[PDB]
Amino acid sequence: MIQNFRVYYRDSRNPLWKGPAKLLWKGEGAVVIQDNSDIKVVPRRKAKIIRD
Amino acid sequence: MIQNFRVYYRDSRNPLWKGPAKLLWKGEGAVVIQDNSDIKVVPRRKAKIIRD
Repeated sequence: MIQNFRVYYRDSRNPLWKGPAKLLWKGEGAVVIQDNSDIKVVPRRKAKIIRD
Repeated sequence: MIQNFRVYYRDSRNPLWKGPAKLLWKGEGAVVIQDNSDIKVVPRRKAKIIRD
């Protein structure tokens, strides 16, 4: 369903949103995305997916 | 491709393998699995997926 969607995520002690990570997984209330070489997971509530 | 595969994962300071978490994502060298209610990610090298 997805290919290249720019996902942005917030931070605990950081209000601003994080760069457009690479979409890897999107199911439950958490989303898995890669910022560069490492894969991170952030709650869907604190994340925002977008289309390139 | 997957439905209900029992995934086991090792730990840093723990040699033994962790319970059969729920399979959520499996792509790069990391695998996303849920132990109960929270979702965790462990390197494929330190993980082992299995069929129920």
